[PDB]
This record gives sequence, C-alpha cells and structure tokens, in this order.
Amino acid sequence: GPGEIRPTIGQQMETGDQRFGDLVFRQLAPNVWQHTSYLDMPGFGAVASNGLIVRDGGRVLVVDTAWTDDQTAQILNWIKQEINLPVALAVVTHAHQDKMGGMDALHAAGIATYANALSNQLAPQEGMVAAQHSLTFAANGWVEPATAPNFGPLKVFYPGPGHTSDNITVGIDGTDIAFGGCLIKDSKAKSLGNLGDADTEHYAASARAFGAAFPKASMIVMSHSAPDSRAAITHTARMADKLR
Amino acid sequence: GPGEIRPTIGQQMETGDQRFGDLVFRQLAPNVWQHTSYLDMPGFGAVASNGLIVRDGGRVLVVDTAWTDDQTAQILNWIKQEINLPVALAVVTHAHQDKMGGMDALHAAGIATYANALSNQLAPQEGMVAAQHSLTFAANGWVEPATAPNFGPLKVFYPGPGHTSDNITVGIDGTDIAFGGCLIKDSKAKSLGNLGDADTEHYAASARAFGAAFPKASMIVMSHSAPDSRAAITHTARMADKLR
Ligand SMILES: CC1(C)S[C@H]([C@H](NC(=O)[C@H](N)c2ccccc2)C(=O)O)N[C@H]1C(=O)O
Ligand SMILES: CC1(C)S[C@H]([C@H](NC(=O)[C@H](N)c2ccccc2)C(=O)O)N[C@H]1C(=O)O
Ligand SMILES: [Zn+2]
Ligand SMILES: [Zn+2]
Ligand SMILES: [Zn+2]
Repeated sequence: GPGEIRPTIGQQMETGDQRFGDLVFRQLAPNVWQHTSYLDMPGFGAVASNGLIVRDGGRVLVVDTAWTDDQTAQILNWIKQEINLPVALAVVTHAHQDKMGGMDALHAAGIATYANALSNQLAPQEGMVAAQHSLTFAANGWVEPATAPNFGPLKVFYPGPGHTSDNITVGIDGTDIAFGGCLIKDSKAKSLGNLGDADTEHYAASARAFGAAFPKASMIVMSHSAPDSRAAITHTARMADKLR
Repeated sequence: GPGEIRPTIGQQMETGDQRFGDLVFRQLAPNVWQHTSYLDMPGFGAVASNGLIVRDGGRVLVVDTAWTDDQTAQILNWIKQEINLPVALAVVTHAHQDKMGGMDALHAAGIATYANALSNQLAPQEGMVAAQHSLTFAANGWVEPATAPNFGPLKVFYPGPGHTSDNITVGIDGTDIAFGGCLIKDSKAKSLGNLGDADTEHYAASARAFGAAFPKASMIVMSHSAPDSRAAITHTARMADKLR
C-alpha cells in the first residue's frame, strides 16, 4: 500500500491493522475489533477517532460511529465483508461528532441505536441526531438493565461528568477490554483534549469511577490513542487533578 | 418592634411572611408555601435559600431541604404545627448544600427522599447525603413516571445542564407555580451566581427548556430571590446567552 494514513493526533498504522477505504481496522481480541476513522481538518491533518466492533455469537455489536455518515457506512461494509454477520445494535458514548456523526448511516441500515438519555437530549444542540433508544443509569453509574436489552457482553457504565456531562463507558464482558471513549487519554498524553464541555470539578473522580467499575480490564481503549494499559486511567485522573 | 433576619444576598422579609425559628415561611397558594433558610458565614453574612411545601390532599410534599439538618428539622416542626399532615415524600433539585444539606433530618423522620440519579451519584463528592430513591428522565426531560411513585401535582422536569449538570425543576399542577431552583435568577439579577459547577454552553437552552415545560406557570419560584414572573426565565436565558 503505497501511501498510508498517518494522522497528527491518534495512533499510527502498523502491520496487523487493515486499511479499508478511508478507515483503519485493528483486531484487539478474537471477537473484538477497533475501528479508526479520520477527520481531515482544513490545513491541520487527520484527527483519528476510535470505536469498537464486537462479535457476540451470530450478531455484531458496534460502539460509536465514525466522524461522518460515509465513514460509518464503510464500517458496516467492512463488517459485512470480513465478519458477514448482521449488526444487532450500536451504542454511542456521548453527543459529539466523533461519536454520533454517523447516526444517519446506522438508521438507514436499520440498526437499533442506544445512547445516554442526556446524550439524546443534548444531541439537538450539538448538531447531532439522537439515538432511537435512551439508556438510564443507577446512582452508582451502572446502566439500568431494562433500558439496555440484549446487550450481551456490552457492560455500559456512566462514570460521572468528565469530558462531557453525558460521557459513558463500555466494558466488554468475557474479555480484558474496557472502552473509555473521550474520557480517557493515553498514559503519555500531554493534556486531556477538548475541555470545552468538560466538568473540571468531577473529571478526576469520573476517571477513577471508570477504573473502579472495570477493575479487571488490562487493555483500555480510547478515542484518540492506541489501546493502552491501566496507566491511561491513572494518567488522566491525575491530569484532571490539576484542574482544581 | 425592631429587629428581624436580614440576608446578605437573598430576599428581605416582606409583609405576609412568618418567622419560625431560623426560617421564614410565605404562603404562595392555598396549598403551596415557600420556606426560606439562612446560611450565615462569619464575616460575609446570611444567604437565603428558598424551597417549597405543598399540601396535596391529606399529605405534605416537600421540595428541597434547608442548609442544615437542624434548619430542616425546623421545617418539619412548622409542618407539624401549621398543617399537621404527614410528610409523604421529599424531592431535592440538585446535590448542593442549600438544597440537600438537611437530608439526614428527613431520613430520621421517616420521609422518603427522591433525587435525580445524577444528583445521588454526585452527592458523595459534593458532601451531601444521597436521597433514598433515584429519579430517571427521558430524552425530552420529563421524569420516567415509574421512578416517581405517587408525586401528586408535582411535575418533575430535567431541563438539561445549567447551574449544575443535575439540576431539576418542579411544577405544581393545579397552580400557576413552577420551581426553577438555582437554575433561574430573578428578572433584575446582575449575575448567574455560582458558575463553578455550571455548564456554560447549555445554560441558555436549559433555562428556555424550563419555561417551555411549564407554559402556564406565571409565578416562578427560585432559590435566592422572591418569586417573580416569567421575565426571570428570559432574563436568565439572555444572561446565559453571553456565556457561549
Ligand atoms: C479530538 C479532540 C482532541 S476535540 C474532539 C471532539 N470534537 C468533535 O467531534 C467535533 N469537533 C465536534 C463538532 C461539533 C459538535 C461536536 C463535536 C469532541 O469534542 O469530543 N474531542 C477531542 C477529545 O476527544 O479529547
Ligand atoms: C447564591 C449561590 C452563590 S449559592 C447557591 C447554591 N450554591 C451553593 O450553595 C454552593 N455550592 C456553596 C457555596 C458556599 C458554600 C457551600 C456551598 C446552588 O448551587 O444552587 N446558588 C448560587 C447561585 O445561584 O449562584
Ligand atoms: Zn466529546
Ligand atoms: Zn474525542
Ligand atoms: Zn442556589
């Protein structure tokens, strides 16, 4: 492949990843893949956003869309061509473009979409389309089971306000993988990204709440970095400690 | 007859009020009273915090506690001596001291307490006792009625992040009264108060959502001001418009 996608922020390509259209796919587990799409900024470079694809028996579950509807449609085509299994549902982590930019692609494909109820409420103001179903959460952050039917190994957890007020996280039961979304940055991150809609008071405790909810997860997946160790949880929690 | 209680910030005592210990109670409707507690800090002065007391049939419903357990305990003494009806439940509008400082007094009295699930999640890190039950809200902002058992005329609505990420509002059916809490300031206020836990981006949209959820409320009740007209909603929303 003469000429590969090398973004300015986000992980770089390496053999073991599979370039598919404008996107990059990396297998993290026998049944878990990471999908990476790129937002080409006008004179700034590609901005990578990561999600996850999970095979649960005869169906496939998706975590987070791509930046655009087109890149999200390419994800579904990669699923049909490489896994050849229907997508049962998708769950998006919060109401920003890198997570809900491709809702129209999922809804055109007939896939049931789930999000935090606050995400569906904030999606109008963020220029996003809400998900079809709303997730609600208990007082300790765990999702109400009645609102997440047939989620399989997807264990959804709301850690509290951090990167946004509505950011949620997803642990993959039966694996050692947990997804932190835009709430967690890698262990060598220089900052905590876009603090525009961030909760600077509760960010630190929300990072640890995510780590305490999945204490056995050794691989942590985030939006704009290669999968890291639990030191990613630690680094951003102490980075957010400086926001006092 | 000289000498009353004089808050440093908050409404004065007007004719038609009634002092009862450290509090003052003002009747707003045949079955709706407003309670006001005072937090005095050595060297700064007293700050007033307003809540609501609703008589619905043969029971009393309380909205928000006082600053302290002791002040809250005097609220139920006022209910026992001025109404003498059982206090069915209590709903608190967000996890801050002026609205949740007296949770232990209600729990010791055998009163069922209700709060936004986010308020209960944030309660330990804000120094508050979490409520006994959690309220969840749909994407449109209205409370899921399965978690608000027998609230009577109380119409709970979550307008979105504003003063805090968890502030909720309450309307009283059969009256012209809706409670904005700390989200809405009076029509001649010069600031939005404490913005440390505030969502500067969605404050304006959350204030307007509160006004649209209770379009018949001609009398708006807030935390640190005498009740005002709907002009308080517009003045709060336009003040928050400059925050973006
Ligand atoms: C990639 C970033 C460094 S900025 C970015 C992201 N931004 C977007 O997806 C779009 N800029 C956007 C445009 C309009 C509305 C919402 C998002 C977000 O705020 O999560 N997240 C950052 C992050 O995840 O830390
Ligand atoms: C009048 C207040 C500055 S205090 C009140 C309340 N905030 C508090 O009680 C503070 N969290 C607080 C201040 C000093 C000491 C302890 C707590 C709220 O969030 O509605 N509303 C604020 C406001 O409307 O800006
Ligand atoms: Zn974001
Ligand atoms: Zn992001
Ligand atoms: Zn207040």
